[PDB]
Amino acid sequence: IAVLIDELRNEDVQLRLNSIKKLSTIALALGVERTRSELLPFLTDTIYDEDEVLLALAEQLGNFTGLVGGPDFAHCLLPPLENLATVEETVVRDKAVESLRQISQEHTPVALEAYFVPLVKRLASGDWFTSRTSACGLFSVCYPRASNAVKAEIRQQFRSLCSDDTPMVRRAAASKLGEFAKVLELDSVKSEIVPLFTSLASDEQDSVRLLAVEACVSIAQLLSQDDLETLVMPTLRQAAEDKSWRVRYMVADRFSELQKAMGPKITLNDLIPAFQNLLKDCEAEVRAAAAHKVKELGENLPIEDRETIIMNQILPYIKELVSDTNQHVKSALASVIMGLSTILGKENTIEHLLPLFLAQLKDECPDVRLNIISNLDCVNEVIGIRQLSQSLLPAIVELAEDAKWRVRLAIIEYMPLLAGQLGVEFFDEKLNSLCMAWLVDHVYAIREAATNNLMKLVQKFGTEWAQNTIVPKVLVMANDPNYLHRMTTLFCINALSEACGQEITTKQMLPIVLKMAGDQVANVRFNVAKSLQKIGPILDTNALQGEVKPVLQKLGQDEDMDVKYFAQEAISVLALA
Amino acid sequence: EKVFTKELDQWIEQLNECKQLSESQVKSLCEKAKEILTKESNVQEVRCPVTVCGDVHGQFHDLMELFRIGGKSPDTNYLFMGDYVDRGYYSVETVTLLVALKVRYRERITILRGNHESRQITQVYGFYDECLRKYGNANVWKYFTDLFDYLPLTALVDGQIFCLHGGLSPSIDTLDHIRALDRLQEVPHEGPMCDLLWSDPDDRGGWGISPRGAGYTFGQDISETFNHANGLTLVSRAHQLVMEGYNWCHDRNVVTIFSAPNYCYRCGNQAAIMELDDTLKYSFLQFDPAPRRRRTPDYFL
Amino acid sequence: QEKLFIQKLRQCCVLFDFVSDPLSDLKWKEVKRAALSEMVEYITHNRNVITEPIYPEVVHMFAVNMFRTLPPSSNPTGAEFDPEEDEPTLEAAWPHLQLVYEFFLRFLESPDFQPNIAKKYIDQKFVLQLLELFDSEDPRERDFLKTTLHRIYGKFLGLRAYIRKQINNIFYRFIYETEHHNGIAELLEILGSIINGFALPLKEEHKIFLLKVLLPLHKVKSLSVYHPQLAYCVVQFLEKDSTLTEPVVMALLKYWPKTHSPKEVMFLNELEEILDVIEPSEFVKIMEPLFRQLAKCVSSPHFQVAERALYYWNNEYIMSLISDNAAKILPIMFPSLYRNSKTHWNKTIHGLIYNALKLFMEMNQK
Ligand SMILES: [Mn+2]
Ligand SMILES: [Mn+2]
Repeated sequence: IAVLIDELRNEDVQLRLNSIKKLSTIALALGVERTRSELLPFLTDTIYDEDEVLLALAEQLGNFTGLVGGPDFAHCLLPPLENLATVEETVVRDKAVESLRQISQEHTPVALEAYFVPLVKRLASGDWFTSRTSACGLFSVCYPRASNAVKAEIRQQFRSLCSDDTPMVRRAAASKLGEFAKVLELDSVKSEIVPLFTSLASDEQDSVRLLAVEACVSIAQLLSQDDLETLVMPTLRQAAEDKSWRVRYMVADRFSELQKAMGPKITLNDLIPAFQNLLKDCEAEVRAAAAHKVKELGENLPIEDRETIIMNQILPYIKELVSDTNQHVKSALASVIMGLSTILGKENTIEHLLPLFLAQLKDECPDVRLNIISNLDCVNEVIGIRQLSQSLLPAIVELAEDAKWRVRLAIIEYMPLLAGQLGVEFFDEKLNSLCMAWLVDHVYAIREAATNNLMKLVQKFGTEWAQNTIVPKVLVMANDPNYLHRMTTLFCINALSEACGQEITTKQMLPIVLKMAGDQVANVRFNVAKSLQKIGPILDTNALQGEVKPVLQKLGQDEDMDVKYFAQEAISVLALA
Repeated sequence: EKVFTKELDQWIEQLNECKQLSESQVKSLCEKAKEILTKESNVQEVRCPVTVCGDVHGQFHDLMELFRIGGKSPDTNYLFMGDYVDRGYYSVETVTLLVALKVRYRERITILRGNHESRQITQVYGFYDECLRKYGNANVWKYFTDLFDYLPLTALVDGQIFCLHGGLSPSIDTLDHIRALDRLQEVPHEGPMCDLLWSDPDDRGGWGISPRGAGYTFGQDISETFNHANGLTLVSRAHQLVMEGYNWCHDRNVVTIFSAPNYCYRCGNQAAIMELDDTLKYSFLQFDPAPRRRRTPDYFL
Repeated sequence: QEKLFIQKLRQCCVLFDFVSDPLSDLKWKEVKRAALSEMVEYITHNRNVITEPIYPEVVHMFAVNMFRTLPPSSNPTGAEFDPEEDEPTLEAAWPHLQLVYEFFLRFLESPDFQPNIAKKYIDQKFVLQLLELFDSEDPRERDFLKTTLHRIYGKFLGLRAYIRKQINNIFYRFIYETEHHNGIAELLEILGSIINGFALPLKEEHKIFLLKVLLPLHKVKSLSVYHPQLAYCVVQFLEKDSTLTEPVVMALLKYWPKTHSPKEVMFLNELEEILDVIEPSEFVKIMEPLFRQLAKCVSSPHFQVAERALYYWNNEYIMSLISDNAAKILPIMFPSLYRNSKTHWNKTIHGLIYNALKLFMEMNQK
């Protein structure tokens, strides 16, 4: 208990870490007065320690705001916290800066203007870059609760940090530029922040230019619309054509939030051309990001010009990117191409997107096909079931037996929608063969998806059609010599039992399952045990006791211990005993 | 008592989400699995319906991908040749899940020793470092290697298929010899067990120094002689990486199956597994890797 | 005369897109390659032909042809992928870039070249772009960058402080921000050369450079890629000054890996390399801390680490060092070594432990 204060000075690393973890308890025992008077100064004098002990201590000192008697004496934590911010390692530096940001809220405004602001002035003036990097993340939290002169001093310090010759400090300043500009008043933003943003966006290293572009969205959000064309728009246009591919990638990634922040008028004149250039960029990653963000840009376009702007300036580039050499660009475009069908309308979809859809359906890239099939419900709703069946259905049936199993999984998981839209008669005439053949597929996941699809179809089309059409084919699939297909039949019976009703289940499903119980393979035997446990409640007690009881009893005597255990579980859960 | 069975079911369910267990949990799991593994002969009889799987090398997401193709581990009989601890960023979860499956369902799944399943190979590769990172000590590593010491060397499917991770050995002549070998030891650097796990098939027509540090290379004639003497019709192995994932060699007298797709995350090989039905008609299922989506300092301890 | 040299320099200034299509402009590419080779043959043979006005032309040609935004990392980045196993992706226009590198090397190494004039044409910006270019995956390009940077450092004395400074920020960014880089080995070789070129009264700038750049460099997981180069630079720095052996060792002990075994072997290899240079007086300062860590490493179940730890006992100089310090050294090595001496899954390690115990007992008996 009281020994932990001496254990803090023990040489052992792990014991020191444990005592740092117990620091909260020790300090609770000490009391606010003795903790502040003795423990806190002790930490500052002995701060030098292994980086792991430093990081753990910085995390622990976070909840000390109350253990120091409250905000009246929260300043006692400012000297220990500052030393942790100096530590060269990054992870401890981030914990220290987070702790200081949390503590800044507790301090009274006079405390901030008298204690916290000098601390960050000292951190910003530290000789080592770490001090300046830590200080870069503190101007935002303490700025609003200070006075005008202090605010001007804080601004000057931030300007000095931005104009630092150290690349890493400039990187940190560019990272925190948006957060600092949020708290800053708009009049100051126009006069002081904008020059800093322009300077950072023209930095020698692209690692700073990308962060400047990243903060550009917050800068645009803060300012009013009329100021963008004169203060930020030239800066962003210069960044859209920047040599480094990384700046162009950062522009593409945040393009949706950017145009939304700029509004419609800025987008039609200064951004649509930039997106066109960005879509056809030399670098593949930039093209992939732009193709990913195409649906969001097309969705946030002004209503008056959306259709025209997509038709003329966007659609040809989408057509070109459809046949792009790189696979990632095609996969990214295929994931959000279906989103533009609702926007464009039925006639425009069948006139332009359908050819592209067909082209992407036959593409050799598995990811492209998977992405295209996943969002086909949008096109189904846009153009109706008739046009989809006239155009997409051959592609659907072709992909139903594709080599890649995941594509088959996607199309099978989407099939019930088609079955519902086309009606039961059409599914029986044309699609039933495919659904029935999906059961004997070599991939277990396809078989499970087919079983779920069967459950969905018989619950959609009722029990009668199920018994007329699907029940026989499945109950005949049992004879297959391969045990995997016997497992498939048992799984299908399990899924169909809930929907078929008690009468149909007891009449046809039960005899097949009882016959399978006598199968030579143990795997099918205990699977039968599982099936009887699952479909047990549906059947009435009379039929249960009459038939399944001596069957589960016979199975309980099987040589396989798995069959025994599963038969016991089934006989216990159903209380048949 | 079924309470431990239910606890094992919970452990398997947790591991299916790539969440490793605790030190005590894995220790108890390995202690339980050793009891059933030490009761297994060097060559294990296998029922006719069984799906044989090659090396997985701790690629856990690809292992879940494999389980999707073949089937649920309890539902479908599975046979793992070896090498499920190295060259993987999720080796611990993979190996502990395999061991949990083996103890929960001894009949439905059998695991076979690989060349990688030895202290030296596991240490020179990332498994020891992985255990250190995920548990902060070598206790779990020690338990796992002690269990690996009890793994069988070979399995026999209905007497017609011979399942061994590595290859045939010059010292070994007939299966009776393999039964004689004492497998409760770390892979001998040189010897019959070493060659059994380190050998490779080749077209040089004779025993020859393997390019690998240990073992020899068996010619087509050697394989044919071994099958004729032992009455075997096919030998399945997984030690050699095959870009195809499945390979027919020595006039279809030997087959190399690699079940680790995108090996080392860099090979980009399409993996494959073997499935044997009641009529032992062999069929190969090939699959591709599962889709995928500041660090702590190395001196933090 | 020089007019045709200038015209050919502008001719080779035109970049060609080898990546998009190798066949595209195949004749234009071969003509450019032959012209480059001709300009190489001309500068290598002709003498007293490097005039002043061609300096901006050649530096601008190198800038246009070489300074560029590197392609995205071909090899995947993450803990799943071993940096040592990274496949070295080549650059498609290598038949041209390699000739540009050769021409630049010949131009800087030409006897007619004078630093006092080119120091205006080659400024801090050129050096910054050159250092940025070090991130390329192609090993041959990295080697050419290494040799041209060494020549530029040996020739331009004015930029040496800036060149050293820019190396630091890349290294800082590498240690603290990205942990991903490919040029470290070449940069460390250049430093190894610069350290050998240092003066005896080491400036405080170099002292903090060693302690706050080369030492934290070890903490990153990619050390294996370039560890021999870092070892050489640290040993060379200790060869220059004996007093800072204590801090280097104390910083190495602080950054001693606990989760990586390959990195534990390398820190030890590096420590053995350092111990060959340690002074008897400088050894007194670190005799206890270093041997406590080594005793811990001997007990490590990992055989390779334990092997390297026990390999220290074959160094006679280290025995000579610990002979005068055995009094404070045996009490800490003896317990762990005797505990590990009971058994080890590796027989070779057991034999090495027995040999170490026998030598330790015979060299001094307590
Ligand atoms: Mn392998
Ligand atoms: Mn192997």
